[PDB]
Amino acid sequence: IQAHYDVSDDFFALFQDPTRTYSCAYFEPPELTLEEAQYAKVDLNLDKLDLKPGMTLLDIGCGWGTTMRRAVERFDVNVIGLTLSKNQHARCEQVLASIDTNRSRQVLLQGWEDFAEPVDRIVSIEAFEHFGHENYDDFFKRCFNIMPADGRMTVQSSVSYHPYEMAARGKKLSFETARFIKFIVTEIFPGGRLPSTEMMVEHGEKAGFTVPEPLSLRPHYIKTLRIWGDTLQSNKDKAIEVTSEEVYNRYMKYLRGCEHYFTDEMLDCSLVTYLKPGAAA
Ligand SMILES: C[S@@+](CC[C@H](N)C(=O)[O-])C[C@H]1O[C@@H](n2cnc3c(N)ncnc32)[C@H](O)[C@@H]1O
Repeated sequence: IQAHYDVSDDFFALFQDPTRTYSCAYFEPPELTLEEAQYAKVDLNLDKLDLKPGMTLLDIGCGWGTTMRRAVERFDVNVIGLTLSKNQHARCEQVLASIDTNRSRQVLLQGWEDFAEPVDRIVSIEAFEHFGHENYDDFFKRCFNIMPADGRMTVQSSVSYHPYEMAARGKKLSFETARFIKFIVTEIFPGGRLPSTEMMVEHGEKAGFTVPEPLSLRPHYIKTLRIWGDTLQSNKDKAIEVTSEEVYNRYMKYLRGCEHYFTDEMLDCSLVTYLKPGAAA
């Protein structure tokens, strides 16, 4: 039933930039194109990790391979990617195999639940919303355990607020946001659950990480979603012929709706850094 909501790489290409990044971009400086801003976001995350030549970076939820390839090119690291999409696995294999490097590059069709190999640093961009609340302690424990004494990880994720925090903004908007979030986690990312920033932080701490102040990316997601939404709309006829009127309308509701709730400050997007006790200063 969650399989009813699988969509082809054809469709995503009709709103995403040529890197095929499916996550909040970083418009610093403000005038960057979406493509440039996606590279800036990858850099934003990678720069937090204290990566040195010859380390192994794990990317959990590696999408179509851009983050891994950028890490190899910039940092001369080995890379391992995990994805649960067979399509993304295939594209990543092609992206990774054709990098001019001596470093090791591997993409695995499996979840973090199944991965327990030593790595030096971890990046996870907008996969965390798929994991589910019940699995947070296990996720952070696993990340802590596979890393060395100086390990670091970044996790970028959309977030909501506790229903109490929301009801402070008025009951009407609070219930309407809760419904829209249920839509995201049913029709866009089936089986998902949006965390709060507080859950992301506290679960990391319980596992033993040091957690600095999270970075809010909300204004940047506003811009990202506007550009996505404008692109899909411009590509409407193509999108419908690639899929259906149903999928097109589904993604326009998601894109326009997310832009609206981020604007209204009912959603946020946090980039959280997790530092192990022996992490560099
Ligand atoms: C919204 S995409 C983000 C992809 C990429 N990080 C980016 O910024 O474009 C979500 C990714 O998370 C992956 N994913 C979901 N649950 C996962 C899990 N339990 N373990 C590993 N990957 C997972 C999906 O297969 C997909 O690659």
